[PDB]
Amino acid sequence: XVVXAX
Amino acid sequence: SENDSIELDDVANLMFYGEGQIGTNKQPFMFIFDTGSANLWVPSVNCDSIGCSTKHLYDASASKSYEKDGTKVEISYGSGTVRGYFSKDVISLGDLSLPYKFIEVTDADDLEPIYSGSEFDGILGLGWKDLSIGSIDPVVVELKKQNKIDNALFTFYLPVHDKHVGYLTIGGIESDFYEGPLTYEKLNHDLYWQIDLDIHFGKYVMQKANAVVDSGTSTITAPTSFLNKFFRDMNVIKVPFLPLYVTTCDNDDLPTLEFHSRNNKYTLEPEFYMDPLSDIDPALCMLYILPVDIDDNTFILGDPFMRKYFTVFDYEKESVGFAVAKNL
Repeated sequence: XVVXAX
Repeated sequence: SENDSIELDDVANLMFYGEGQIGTNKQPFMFIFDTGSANLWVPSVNCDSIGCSTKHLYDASASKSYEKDGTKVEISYGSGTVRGYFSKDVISLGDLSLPYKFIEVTDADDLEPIYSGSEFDGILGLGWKDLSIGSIDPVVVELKKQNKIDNALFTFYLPVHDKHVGYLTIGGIESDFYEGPLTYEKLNHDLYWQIDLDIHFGKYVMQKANAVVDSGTSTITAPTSFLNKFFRDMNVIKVPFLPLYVTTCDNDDLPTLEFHSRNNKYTLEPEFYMDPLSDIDPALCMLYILPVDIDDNTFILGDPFMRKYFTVFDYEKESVGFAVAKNL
């Protein structure tokens, strides 16, 4: 898996 | 010194869960203490989204400290988007409780396949106020003001793959987490805990590339161009779509990632972004370097790096606290 904010 | 470390329960070393609580009946919640975002949300009993049927959904009507808002919001992460509506209540993190404006998700369908297949119920940010959607004063920042903890700063210590637990201490720097020295880097900006490093490993040097220390990212990160030339060597295999390249672990050309700011240099060895892929023939392991494109040349230093160096975050010091995690 996870690539946590854009 | 007196603080409160929130034990994060590792999962395949690519995400770790904590134990949050909301409302009077202290509704339990498996959170992800993420620094890539600065917002707290939980799935609402109203979440009619499938990926919600398998988890703890927050129940306002069961809490007496539940204040109403209802303003709708969205939050875009890398793993997807969630949507719901604002609400306020008494949030708990160990020995500390505080009235925080959080979100009740109603729509999470966008966060699949991640959500529907993981164990965390919601997300609790830890980044900076100007990154939050709503300009919400950060949880930890808050507990500082209310004179509730020694210092306005938290601490990240994670295990590797397994081995032992990991902790999120809020307040002061617990020194049993790293061996010796601790260096600090300024910040570029007050969004994600970001620094001005010169990222490189091979012959790929880049000046002041944005490096975001992220507890919520499970992989390191460079953009597309900066990685297309990564196959210039590295006979890395590309298993079908998702999640990234897999290579042979006894390889001999994989470059220790070199991260260095003028004041000091941080180095990461292959051992950090490798294995298992054992049962599936123990001579193979997963690369763990995904191509992510944010704004500009932003490098996401997630777990792998935090898997080497025990980290310290502080709004007061206004920087990050880097230092070799102590596998003890």
